[PDB]
Amino acid sequence: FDPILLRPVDDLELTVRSANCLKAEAIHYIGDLVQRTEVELLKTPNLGKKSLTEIKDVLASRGLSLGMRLENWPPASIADE
Amino acid sequence: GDNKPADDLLNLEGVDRDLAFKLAARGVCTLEDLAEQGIDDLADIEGLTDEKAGALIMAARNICWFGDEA
Repeated sequence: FDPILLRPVDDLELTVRSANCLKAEAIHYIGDLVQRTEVELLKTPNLGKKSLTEIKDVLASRGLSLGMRLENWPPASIADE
Repeated sequence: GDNKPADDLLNLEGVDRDLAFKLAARGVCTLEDLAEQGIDDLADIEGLTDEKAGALIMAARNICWFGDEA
């Protein structure tokens, strides 16, 4: 289970503003970020031009926003525990 | 500053001259500048609502990103 996804968007080294954008969509775990594609996010005003830049910075790590798709969220790695 | 709305912002669909003036009052002048504003920046004006402000942001951004296509 990618630790960057399990970590709360608030944990992002970026200012809370970065997480506030995605979090505004009721998102607390970066994992949800990979659940939705950036396009679906760019189609919402809640995101600001500056917020997009912060996403690219975190996306540079390729740890989140890799356009992945999860059926629920907890990968086989997390398993029951 | 008069902050007059540019033809692009005034020619934006879903926005009237009154709304274009209020949005331009925030230094915005071209539809592109309007897209730079965020839903929180639009809340500054009561005339605009968080839902209506966001709809204007995507509409303006869509025009720029989809401006290549008629």
